[PDB]
Amino acid sequence: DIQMTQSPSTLSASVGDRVTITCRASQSISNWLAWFQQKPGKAPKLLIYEASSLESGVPSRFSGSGSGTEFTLTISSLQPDDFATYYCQQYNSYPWTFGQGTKVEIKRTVAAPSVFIFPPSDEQLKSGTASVVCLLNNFYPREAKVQWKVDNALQSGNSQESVTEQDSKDSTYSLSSTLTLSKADYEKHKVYACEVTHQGLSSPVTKSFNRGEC
Amino acid sequence: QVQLVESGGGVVQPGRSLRLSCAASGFTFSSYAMHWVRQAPGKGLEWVAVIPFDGRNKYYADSVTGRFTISRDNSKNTLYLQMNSLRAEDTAVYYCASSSGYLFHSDYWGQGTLVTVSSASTKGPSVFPLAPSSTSGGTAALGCLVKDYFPEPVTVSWNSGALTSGVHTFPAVLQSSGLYSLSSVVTVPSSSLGTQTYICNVNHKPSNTKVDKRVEPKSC
Repeated sequence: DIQMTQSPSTLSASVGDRVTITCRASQSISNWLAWFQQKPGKAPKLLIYEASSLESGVPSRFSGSGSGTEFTLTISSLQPDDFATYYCQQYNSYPWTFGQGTKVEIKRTVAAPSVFIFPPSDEQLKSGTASVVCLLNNFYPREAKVQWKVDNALQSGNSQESVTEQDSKDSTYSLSSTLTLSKADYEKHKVYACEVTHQGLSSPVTKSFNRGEC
Repeated sequence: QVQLVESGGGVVQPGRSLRLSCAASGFTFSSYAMHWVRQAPGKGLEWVAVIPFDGRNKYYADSVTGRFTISRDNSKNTLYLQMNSLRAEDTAVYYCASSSGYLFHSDYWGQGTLVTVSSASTKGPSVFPLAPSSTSGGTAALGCLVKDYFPEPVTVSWNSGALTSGVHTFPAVLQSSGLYSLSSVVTVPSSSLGTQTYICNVNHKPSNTKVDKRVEPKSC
């Protein structure tokens, strides 16, 4: 098939900025290029067809240009309801192929996380596993580092992380990290801690507990 | 008006087969080309297949050529996708889509049906409290760990909908066991733990599981 490569994959901008998204095809597609907007839990919306024609009812701040193998979507003055994911799609050839998408997120000021640590519940320990949970609440930008330490020993390979989308009210993120151990490995150690590194923190914040409310 | 309804999604062991269907009303289905499109969890849209009104052609994405079959029954106003030799990487929400013209328009997309391909088996979640710990003032975090379920999704509410401010429910992660885990948290005034009840409501329709778990500080 014809492979479509969008760039960038993610973008942070502020209201009023000028935004430009590029799409490259692996061979010529003439002008048979479309751009779509998708908000989460919404159907994709057609913005631009045949490379530069605006779809009926789409703000004239959206425009597109290009032919051949290189194409551009441009938003002249970025508005609030334009933070979304944007896909290009070629229809020169079957199979039709979408680009991988470009997420346009909102820019805002640094905001350091509030950090919280949760020991494993007794109920889960009866079942033979221990999950330790570290919460980073309401921070910006998305980049954060979480390091688990057990009796001061760095851990690796035994945790997983998940991050929210940008909050609708304040444009921050939250992140949850889970350390999983067997009950046996959990009771072999005393001090459990997550160390958080982030831009809004002058130095790393550590939260910890001692097994057995100590 | 115009609506498209997928059905037939569920769970599938690798190498096996599943058949999807989509029913159409509010437009002249017998004269429209019809497409399938899928979207894996928080990944991009991927075009799957298309068939014209008369079936005279059938085109397929490269990744599904030889394993998938698209077909239609204009009589019933319905579209089918037959999927065989399914692989983990076919896990996605599958949509039917069409158009009053040539290109996709948001009016003509279905709601989607999830398909999960995995050696894991349907399993309901275990719900564990994430208990909060100064309690005279400040902010307390509390939540629920919804662990070892399959397939997606679960829903989590708090106090039966009456607590929405400050709630973050995180996207599930796939553990190496093939089972999903997620967390749901809320920040509250720490002094509220003395007067207020916090219960998370968890639902896993695929396993008919419904749990209400009260989340309290642990006895010092």
